[PDB]
Amino acid sequence: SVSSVPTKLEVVAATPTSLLISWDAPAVTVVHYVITYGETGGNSPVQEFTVPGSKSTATISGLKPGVDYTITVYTMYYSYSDLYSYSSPISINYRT
Amino acid sequence: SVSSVPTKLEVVAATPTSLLISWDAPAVTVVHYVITYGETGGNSPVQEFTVPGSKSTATISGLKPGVDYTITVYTMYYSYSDLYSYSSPISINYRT
Amino acid sequence: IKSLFAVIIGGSVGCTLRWLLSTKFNSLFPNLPPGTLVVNLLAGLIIGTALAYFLRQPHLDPFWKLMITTGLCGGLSTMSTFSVEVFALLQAGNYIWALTSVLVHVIGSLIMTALGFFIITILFA
Amino acid sequence: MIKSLFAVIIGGSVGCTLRWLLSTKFNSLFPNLPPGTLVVNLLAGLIIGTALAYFLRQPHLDPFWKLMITTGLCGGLSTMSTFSVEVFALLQAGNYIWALTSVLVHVIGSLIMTALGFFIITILF
Ligand SMILES: CCCCCCCCCCO[C@@H]1O[C@H](CO)[C@@H](O[C@H]2O[C@H](CO)[C@@H](O)[C@H](O)[C@H]2O)[C@H](O)[C@H]1O
Ligand SMILES: CCCCCCCCCCO[C@@H]1O[C@H](CO)[C@@H](O[C@H]2O[C@H](CO)[C@@H](O)[C@H](O)[C@H]2O)[C@H](O)[C@H]1O
Ligand SMILES: CCCCCCCCCCO[C@@H]1O[C@H](CO)[C@@H](O[C@H]2O[C@H](CO)[C@@H](O)[C@H](O)[C@H]2O)[C@H](O)[C@H]1O
Ligand SMILES: [F-]
Ligand SMILES: [F-]
Ligand SMILES: [F-]
Ligand SMILES: [F-]
Ligand code: NA
Repeated sequence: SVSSVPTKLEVVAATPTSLLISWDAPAVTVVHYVITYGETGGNSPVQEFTVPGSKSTATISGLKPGVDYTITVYTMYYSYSDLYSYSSPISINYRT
Repeated sequence: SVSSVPTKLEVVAATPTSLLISWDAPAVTVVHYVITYGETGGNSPVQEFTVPGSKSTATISGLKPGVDYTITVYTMYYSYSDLYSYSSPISINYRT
Repeated sequence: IKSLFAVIIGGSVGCTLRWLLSTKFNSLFPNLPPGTLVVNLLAGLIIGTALAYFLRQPHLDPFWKLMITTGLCGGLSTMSTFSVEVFALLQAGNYIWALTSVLVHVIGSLIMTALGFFIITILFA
Repeated sequence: MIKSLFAVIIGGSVGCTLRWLLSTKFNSLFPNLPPGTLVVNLLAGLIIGTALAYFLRQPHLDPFWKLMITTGLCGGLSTMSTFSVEVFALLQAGNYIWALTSVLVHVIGSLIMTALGFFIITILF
C-alpha cells in the first residue's frame, strides 16, 4: 500500500547547460535513486546515473542550451514482500 | 547422545566436619550443579544446595565426625531438545 | 513422525503469524520494521516463559515442548529477515538505523527472554 | 490470501524441519556455540542474500515463489528465539565470553552471509 515512487520532482535551479533537481523521498528504505535524462525529442540517447539513498537532490550537467529534456527519477528500494525491486518513475519536462 | 551427568565425583580434601568435593563437568551447558548429602545410615534427612555452573568443586560443612555420608551431584543444564532439565545423579560414599 | 507433526504444526502457526504481522506492520516504520521486531520480541518472551515453565514440569510430553519452542518460537522468530533489513540499511548508507536495529533486535530479544523466564520464576511461590 | 498462506506453510515447514534435523544432530557437539543453530542462521542469511540479488533481476517472478523462499523457507530455517535461549543459558551459566562470542558470530556472521549471497549473484550476472 505504501508508494515507493518519489514525489514532487522539480528543477530547483538552472543554468543553460545544467539543472539542479530535487524530490521528496518515498516512505520506504531507498538504497539508491536512479536519475535518467534525455532530449524529449526522441532522437537522442537517454543517460542514467545513481545517487545514494540519503541524498534527495542531483545535478545534471553537459546539457545543450534551449533544448527540452525529459528527466525521470526512480528508486531501487527494500520492502518486505518484494525485497530489492525498482519503483515506477516520476517524470518532468524542462527546457534549458 | 551427550551425557549431562558429571563424572569422577570424589573427595579431594577432608576435615572431621567438612568435605571438599570435586567432579568433571559434563559436555553440556550446566547452569548449576545440585549437591546433595545425607547420612548413609538409615533415613536421617538429605540436604541439598546449588553451586554455579562455572565451578566444579564444592565444600560441604557442618558434618558429624566419624559418620558415613552419601554424597550425590546432578546438573540443571541447557540442551536443545529438553531446554532446562535435570540430569541423573552421580553418587559416592565417604566417612568423616 | 509424532515429533515432526509438532514441528510442522507449531512452525506453520508461527510462520503464518510472522507473515501476517510483517506484511501488516513493517511498512509503518521502515527504519526498524515493527512487524519483524514484534515477532522476535514475542518469540523471545515465549521461549523464556517456556524455559522456566518446563523446568518445573519435567514430566510434560516432549510433543508440547517441541511444538512451542522449535515449532512456534522457531517459526515466529527470524534471523534472516532481520539480516536483509540491516543489509538494505547498510547499502542505503543509513548506518545509525542499521546499528540501532542490531542492538534493539538482539538486546531486546535477550531482555524478553529474561522477562519471560523471571516472571514465571517469580510466580512460583 | 489462501494461495499465499500455502507458500508460507510449505516453505516454513521445510525450513523448520531442516532446523529441527540439523539442530538435534549437531547442537550437542559444541555446546558453547551450538553449530546446528549457527549453520541454519548462516544458511538462511546466504539464501536471503542470493534471493535479494536474484529477485531484483527477475521482477516478473510469481510472488508465490518469492514468498515461499523468504518468509517461508528462510523464515522457518533461521531463528532468533533459539539463538536467545542459548545465549541466556550461557549468561545464567556465568559463561560471558561465549555469550558475547555467540552474539557476534551469529549477527556478524549472518550479515556476512547475506552480503556473500548478494554479491556472488551480482558478480555472476
Ligand atoms: C530483565 C530481568 C528483570 C528481572 C530480574 C529479577 C530477578 C529476581 C530473582 C533473583 O535473582 C536471582 O534468582 C536466581 C533464581 O531465579 C538465584 O539463583 C539461585 O538459584 C539458581 C537456580 O534457580 C541457581 O542457578 C543459582 O546458582 C542460585 O544462586 C540468584 O541467587 C538470584 O540473584
Ligand atoms: C559489522 C557488520 C558487517 C557485515 C558486512 C556487511 C557488508 C555491507 C555492504 C555495504 O554495501 C555497500 O554500501 C555502501 C555504503 O552504503 C554503498 O555505497 C553507496 O553509497 C556511498 C555513500 O553512501 C557512495 O559513496 C557509493 O558510491 C555508493 O555505491 C554500496 O553501493 C554498497 O554496495
Ligand atoms: C545483553 C543484554 C542483556 C540481556 C538480559 C540479561 C539476562 C541475564 C540473566 C543472568 O541470570 C543470572 O546469571 C548469573 C550468572 O551470570 C547467575 O548467578 C549465579 O552464578 C554466579 C557466578 O557465576 C553467582 O555469583 C550467583 O550467586 C549465582 O546465582 C544467576 O543465578 C542468574 O539469575
Ligand atoms: F540469518
Ligand atoms: F532489522
Ligand atoms: F527471538
Ligand atoms: F547462540
Ligand atoms: Na524462524
